[PDB]
Amino acid sequence: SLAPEDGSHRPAAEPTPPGAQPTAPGSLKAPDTRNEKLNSLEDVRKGSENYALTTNQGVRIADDQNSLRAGSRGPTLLEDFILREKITHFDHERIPERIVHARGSAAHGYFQPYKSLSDITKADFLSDPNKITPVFVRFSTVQGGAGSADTVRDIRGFATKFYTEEGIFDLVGNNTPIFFIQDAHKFPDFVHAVKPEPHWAIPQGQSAHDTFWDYVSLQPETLHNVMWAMSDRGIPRSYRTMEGFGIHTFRLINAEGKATFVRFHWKPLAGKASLVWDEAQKLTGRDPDFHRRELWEAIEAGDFPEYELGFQLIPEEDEFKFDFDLLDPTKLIPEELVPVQRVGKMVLNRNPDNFFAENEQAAFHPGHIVPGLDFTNDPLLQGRLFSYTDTQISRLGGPNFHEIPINRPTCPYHNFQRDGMHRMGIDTNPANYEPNSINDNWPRETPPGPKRGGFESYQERVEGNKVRERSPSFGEYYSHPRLFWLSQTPFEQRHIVDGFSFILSKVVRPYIRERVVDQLAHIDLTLAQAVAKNLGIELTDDQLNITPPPDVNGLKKDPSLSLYAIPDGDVKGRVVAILLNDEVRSADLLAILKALKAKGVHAKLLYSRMGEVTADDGTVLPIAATFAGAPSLTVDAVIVPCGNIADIADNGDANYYLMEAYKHLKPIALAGDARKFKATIKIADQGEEGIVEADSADGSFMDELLTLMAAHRVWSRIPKIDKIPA
Amino acid sequence: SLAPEDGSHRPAAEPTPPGAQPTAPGSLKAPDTRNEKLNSLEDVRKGSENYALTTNQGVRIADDQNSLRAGSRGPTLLEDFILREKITHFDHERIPERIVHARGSAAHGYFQPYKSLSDITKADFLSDPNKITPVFVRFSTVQGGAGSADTVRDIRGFATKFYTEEGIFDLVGNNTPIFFIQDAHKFPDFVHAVKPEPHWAIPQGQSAHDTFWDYVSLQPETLHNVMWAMSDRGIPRSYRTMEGFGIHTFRLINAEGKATFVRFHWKPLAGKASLVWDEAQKLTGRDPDFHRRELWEAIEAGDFPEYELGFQLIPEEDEFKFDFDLLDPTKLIPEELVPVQRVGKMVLNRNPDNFFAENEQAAFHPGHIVPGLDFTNDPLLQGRLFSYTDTQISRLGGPNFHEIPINRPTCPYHNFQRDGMHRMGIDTNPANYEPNSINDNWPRETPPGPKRGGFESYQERVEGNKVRERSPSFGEYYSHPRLFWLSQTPFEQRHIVDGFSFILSKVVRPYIRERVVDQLAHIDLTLAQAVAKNLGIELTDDQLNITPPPDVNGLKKDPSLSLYAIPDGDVKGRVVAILLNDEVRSADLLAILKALKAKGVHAKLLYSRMGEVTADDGTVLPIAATFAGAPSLTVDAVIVPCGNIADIADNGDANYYLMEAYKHLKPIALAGDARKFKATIKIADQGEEGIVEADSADGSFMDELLTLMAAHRVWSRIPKIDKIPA
Amino acid sequence: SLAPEDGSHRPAAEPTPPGAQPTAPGSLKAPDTRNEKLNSLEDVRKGSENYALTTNQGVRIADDQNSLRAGSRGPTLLEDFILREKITHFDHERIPERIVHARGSAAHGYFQPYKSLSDITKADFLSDPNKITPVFVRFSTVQGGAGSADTVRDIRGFATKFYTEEGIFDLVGNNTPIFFIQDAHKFPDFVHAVKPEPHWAIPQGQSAHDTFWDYVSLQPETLHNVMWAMSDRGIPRSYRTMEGFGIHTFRLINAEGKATFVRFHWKPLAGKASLVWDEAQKLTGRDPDFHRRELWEAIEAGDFPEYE
Amino acid sequence: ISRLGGPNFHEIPINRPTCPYHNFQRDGMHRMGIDTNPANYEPNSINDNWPRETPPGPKRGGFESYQERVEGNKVRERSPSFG
Ligand code: HEM
Ligand code: HEM
Ligand code: HEM
Repeated sequence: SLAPEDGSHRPAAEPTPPGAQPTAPGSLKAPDTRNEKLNSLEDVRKGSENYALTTNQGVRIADDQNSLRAGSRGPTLLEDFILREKITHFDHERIPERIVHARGSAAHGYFQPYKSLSDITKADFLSDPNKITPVFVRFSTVQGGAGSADTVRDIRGFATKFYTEEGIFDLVGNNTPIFFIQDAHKFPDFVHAVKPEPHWAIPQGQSAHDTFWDYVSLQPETLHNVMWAMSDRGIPRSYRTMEGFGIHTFRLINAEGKATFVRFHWKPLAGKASLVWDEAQKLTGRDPDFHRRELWEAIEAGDFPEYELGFQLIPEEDEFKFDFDLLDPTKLIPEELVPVQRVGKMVLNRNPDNFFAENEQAAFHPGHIVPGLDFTNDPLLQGRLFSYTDTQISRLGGPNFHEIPINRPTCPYHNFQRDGMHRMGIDTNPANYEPNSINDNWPRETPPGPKRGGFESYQERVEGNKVRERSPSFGEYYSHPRLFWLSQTPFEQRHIVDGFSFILSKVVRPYIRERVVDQLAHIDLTLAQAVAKNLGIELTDDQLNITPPPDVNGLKKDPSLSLYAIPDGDVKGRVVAILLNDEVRSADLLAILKALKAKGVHAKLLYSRMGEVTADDGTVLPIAATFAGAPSLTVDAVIVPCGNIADIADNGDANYYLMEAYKHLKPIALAGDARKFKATIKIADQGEEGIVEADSADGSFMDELLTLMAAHRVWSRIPKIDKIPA
Repeated sequence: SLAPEDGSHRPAAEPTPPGAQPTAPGSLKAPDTRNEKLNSLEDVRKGSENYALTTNQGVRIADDQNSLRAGSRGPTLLEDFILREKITHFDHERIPERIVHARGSAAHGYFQPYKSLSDITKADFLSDPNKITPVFVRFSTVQGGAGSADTVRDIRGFATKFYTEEGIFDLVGNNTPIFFIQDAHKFPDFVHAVKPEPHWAIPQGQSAHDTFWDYVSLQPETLHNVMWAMSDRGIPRSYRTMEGFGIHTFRLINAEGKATFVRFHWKPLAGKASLVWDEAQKLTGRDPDFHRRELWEAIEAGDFPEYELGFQLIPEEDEFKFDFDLLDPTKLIPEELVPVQRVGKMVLNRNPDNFFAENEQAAFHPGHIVPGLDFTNDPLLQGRLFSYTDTQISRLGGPNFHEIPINRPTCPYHNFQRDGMHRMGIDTNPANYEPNSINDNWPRETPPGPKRGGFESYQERVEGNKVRERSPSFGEYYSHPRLFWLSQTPFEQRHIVDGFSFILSKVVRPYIRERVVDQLAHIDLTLAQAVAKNLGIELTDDQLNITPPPDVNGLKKDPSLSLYAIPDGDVKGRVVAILLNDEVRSADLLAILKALKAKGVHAKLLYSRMGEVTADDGTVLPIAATFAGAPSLTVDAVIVPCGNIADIADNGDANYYLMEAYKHLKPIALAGDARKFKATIKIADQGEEGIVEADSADGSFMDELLTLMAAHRVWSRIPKIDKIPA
Repeated sequence: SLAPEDGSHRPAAEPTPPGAQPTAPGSLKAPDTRNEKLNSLEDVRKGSENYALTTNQGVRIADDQNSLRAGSRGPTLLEDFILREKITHFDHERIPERIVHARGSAAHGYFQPYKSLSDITKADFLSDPNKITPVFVRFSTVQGGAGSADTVRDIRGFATKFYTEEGIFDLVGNNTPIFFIQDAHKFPDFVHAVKPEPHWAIPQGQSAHDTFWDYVSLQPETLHNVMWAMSDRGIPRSYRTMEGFGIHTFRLINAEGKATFVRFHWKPLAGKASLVWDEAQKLTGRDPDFHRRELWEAIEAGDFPEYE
Repeated sequence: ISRLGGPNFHEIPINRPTCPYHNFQRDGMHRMGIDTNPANYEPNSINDNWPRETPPGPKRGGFESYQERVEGNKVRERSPSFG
């Protein structure tokens, strides 16, 4: 038998910290985590243990190692149906990846409201706090292929499928509150410009190329989302630590028929946190699956991703009360003007069993609404409603994609639609049309109503000529980018400048760089000059003279637009690298591990080889990874306990570990003779804010380090990192 | 509520004769008819009564009569996701039809062996007479599309899927015991020659065109199956009244590893019966769905199609004992040489619920065998094994077609195949490869053995060089055609001559007709002369002198090759037209209807209009159809009861009804004054064989009519019909 | 050589009456008949005479009569790439038929206006009586599949693709001047009710069944087109002898921007003529390809279908 | 067949031979080539059997497999020489 005697092949079916066990299909890892959607998938889950290997026709296979041949050195025979079924299935495994958002990672969970919303919406899923709705959520990047890296600079997708009692609602959002373009007719142009260029299909997962910046320079409506992408919002630490937005204004409709405009928000209960660029880019090379891994291992540990759903609500009479058009998806609604009302909480608590069957095949579409919601005339939303139904026809093979298990509603569905490729449902209705007498008109229409009623559009007044024309109210491009800029902390503004500077340096045609700097000068001169200086460009007098755009309804900043201005840090689910030596001070390691456990912070024990080392008191410590195998890129903070520090003092890899973490603004803590490493990061004898140092690891050394971790990164260190060659 | 208040819209859920009630889905017509496969389809059967109409996402629809528009006379809006989901699904309802056998009709049933065959085969489904195997059978024509007519002249397909406990076994046969060609490499040539011609796509459902006979004239191997297609075997009365054959020699393998050669047969328990050509061709116009309809209505009546499986068995030591090669699919094995041993019984006892989902998506493939069976080197079989797997990947949309509910095994299936379009099964196995340790190598290979073993091929010796070469043993083309011809009755030989004569008359290029006639002269000079005379062709002295091919192992005829030489008539399930008048003798009608009921023979009451007529004694007679609506083509015999004959005596439709029935050799019975119709069909005063006549329908009138019905048709009338203008 | 000595295997490349010669591909039957669209298809026309038989990769085949096997009575070998290519292509011949109007018959031709219509429309194809526009036209039935019969009782389609200098215009019409239903939302209902019923897939090519009349009886907007279908309009003699209509009101827009409402009509220059029902129905059995054949043969004879 | 959408992938321009190709195969999704041969089968007489098979030869001949000797039983077995 091939499994090891000791049973160490099999992960424990209990939550465990990252790296402690091999990861596993969600139903094997967490068999008692259930919701109505996960339970309904039971009819299609297939096991394996104790079953005979068969063909797809149920024929048991005797020899799965050899083709059938004429003699054991002879030709393969065409009658080998076993070989050919197995190779045919393999030959046809792939399906088209998504046209955008092809790279994505997904989990099961549930949603529950905090109170009934029946005064604003008759949506059944929001009617009662004890109504639990299963969800399936997929997070994604935008530009790269399904095989591209996770920690690129990109917008991120945040798509949620609610399996409600009155239908599937998909909330298909992103991690920034606006889009790049105004009208869906432009989407193939913008997407072509950002995707790999058509001659040579370079670059992957990057906007750092001429075509993108050509389009941006000629389409200033893109400048607002460009500012977000260039900020640290473009490189989140985790899907758990980014915001989500629906972007468009939609409508809530109550049982009285009153419409309220809404924009949707997701607020991360782990707080907001992003990488820095150098770290992000390096992480695409050292772990291109970092975000997929982080999400799966968080759920396996019980560090469930949690988000609060939020609504910005604007009465119908206030449609024209702002400086910008509510229908314009390049404009955000500042939370200073319209606060976010917190409406419920979503928890993602179970990984899929099979990536392909549940994540790759999942189909989300913003036109999947339910009674109690309605659309608006936002012209980007309007065109999206067409695109998602259409693309699913080729990507998923035909018009029965709703019968793919992950996409099936959990509520009833009955109608007169029939056939299509890979039809699963076998209809018994004598009628396949209505009106019909032969089945007494079943299934029947249902009038709209306050609950379980049929869908009826809000009777919005339409008045105008049939025109292909952009609303003049959408023609203002610079005041939102300026508001976002002025709402950033000084360090966030510096990262924006550096984002633009690094990227535009990779544009080959210099006039495109100059055209973009000209657009920046319409937003903010300080920004425009700081980017220009890095590109060797000089602003003209005309450019130094452009009048700033106006404030937004009297606002010259909104701190809700910054990642870091208002503290919201949570250390639960973060990870620290502990750099070991061959006789660790065991009292340091006890203290550290204890303090980390108390806050839900994981640790990884690192050394120069695998296996184990022995602590001063004889404790055997198991090594998780090498210095070079689990780089500082992958952790939040680094601790070096006392002991035989000469063992690692001259280890290039250990030195570099600390140089890299320092450069990336991560908290570092040094105990006892570990303080010899201060030399490598150039720290004055008297200490520096963000380096924790003491004679040993006592309770106070840990409180200080965990305080640095709650603030995420040590922004005050930025002017000091220039001198470190890392 | 649109249903009539009397509930007449819904058919009774109990057996009823053809036409008595509207037809229905099999689970609503016969809910208590169950088998293991029909029970396993419960998970995908969808009802309808009492359910709300929804989108495929489960959203209730309020108004399924209107698109969303800006104003009730305004333009339709892109945001109507309900209109677009409904039209998108409709727009994608069609899938490719089968490349051959596109037109076919199917039903569910079950099979049981009469005794255990474990001495000759370890096949589980043949191991125990109390083992019931569910089946799904599809009957088909070969050339025409899925919308072509049923009663064309063509070979028929007879495909049976056995859902066994050790795997699906598909026995994919035809209604003749040989095929047209020897090696699969020719199959696209042959099928292209018989299909509609490629410039204009004509003719549908017919071999009566130049390309077919061009290929035949140049490929004498085809002549044997051509003889059968030109005979009345090419125009079966019903799928219930044709034979089936697997054509190829296969092997049975027993638990001791002994191989026995086998050819598969199905014998129709209802007997063998065919139409005549003019009737068949007329019926393609008046009811192009006649065989589909007859199959479905026989099942709803309780007249279940029954067939007996039988095997012709030949020991391995006797492979070379015949004048023909066992591996040559253009050669039959005469039952006089190798008798068919009865093996078991198949009953088809339930119709599908949804034709598309179950019939159209069904996939049969002769490579689907189970342990206990194996292949031989028949070069036509060997190529089929490649084709069915391949075609199904495009027809059914991908490699997961075994997950379509009709195709699923009822036994366990587990393996390491993953993904593909339309993937339903969600695999939870940690491993997707073997050998593996992480799942202790499950699912595991199973050694071969007497029961529940893995499949291993019979270790047949192969010896020879890699060649593209036809075996010289296959190089004989005329002896089997001659054996078939000499085995037919004189009236069957007349119909074969008429078959060739009518069909070659449609070949436009006369030299092709002359080439076919020359091939006939190598089969039998009497056949060749009779066909030449009809075509205005004179055989040359050379042709008159071709020597006949040899007898087949000493045989000069085998009566098992004729439809009619050995009586096997069965009247149950047949149908008689009764031509009413406005004052029917009610005592005639009582005697006629009860005698037919007692033998399971159906009746259809016909008149010149719909509604009712009233018999001499006041009995109200409900009319099934008019004389034009339900022509004689659709019944087996015609009865005219006494009454007011002058009512119908001058009705051109009634007279022509009898003229057509008479021409087509059907029994006709005339009571009382109905004898006045003797002048219409030119019957002598003292009467003639095949016309039943009496003063009333009492005494022996119905027994005499039923005796004629058991003989099927009045062959003795053939020389009398040439004169009547019908 | 397999052809007969006298050359009678090959139809004359001149106009001939129906039945005088075997029918043939248009470019072989009428090589001097050309238009801009027929010429443009030259890049993809493939001949055959004097060429070697090859795989799709251009490899010449020596023996197209046999699979590769180990001995001449032995098993077929997986390395036979010639057999597998030929059988792969055959196995993948079919594509889905059209959801409606799956049975149809088509020909090439040309159009030209009698006079410029520039007062009412700027459409370039209507701008000059001497500017000829190629067309491709398909006629069809509605309900039956691609292999159903021609002379059923049904509405007929009349679809014309005009290959204009300013883009393709498709006029996709039928042979009666109205449709059965008012709103496209109901089309899948109406089509389902007319098509073969879902349990047993019967009847083909026929509205003579319960579901269709159930729908009609509950949707009186259907009655107009039902009248046309029940008249001898439902059974035309030929596609040359029926009317065509676009059904919907469309607009014409001239250079000054003026809109005029328009309905489109085709008038058959051969006249209007239909079968009688007993004839139509028997002809579905004796020649289910009657209209397809009659159209192709009229064109081979020089009796070109003409419409106004 | 599934990656490139059907059996006519040799007609996608990059995959096309530059040398002649002619046979009796027809149809399939995405069919570009418009065949004018009156026959779509062989042997035929109606187009004098063209396009025709070609015997093997030193240049420009038909493909024939090398006539390697095959001898053994039908087995699913690795050759011991591979172990
Ligand atoms: C506010 C603007 C938009 C946002 C927030 C948005 C968000 C997303 C997200 C999150 C996904 C990935 C869903 C998944 O995980 O499977 C997605 C996929 C997609 N988006 Fe959008 N998108 C926007 C605009 C558009 C526009 C204007 C179009 C086209 C008109 C479009 C067409 C698509 C298509 C074709 C896919 C692939 C869907 C699939 O294959 O199932 N997107 N988008
Ligand atoms: C003894 C000779 C043969 C018999 C008895 C036979 C019988 C049949 C039958 C009954 C069907 C229809 C199964 C159904 O109802 O779905 C069928 C379909 C098929 N046949 Fe065969 N056949 C023969 C030879 C061949 C050969 C030589 C090839 C190709 C090498 C072939 C390729 C096909 C294909 C592609 C289909 C359609 C299968 C599908 O789409 O699922 N047939 N044949
Ligand atoms: C005025 C009413 C209509 C007329 C005159 C009409 C006419 C036709 C004709 C002549 C064709 C066949 C074109 C060809 O030869 O390939 C066709 C195909 C079709 N029709 Fe319409 N039709 C009408 C209404 C509709 C409606 C309301 C819909 C759906 C909303 C529709 C959907 C289709 C579809 C899906 C096809 C198949 C087209 C293809 O596969 O290329 N038809 N129709």
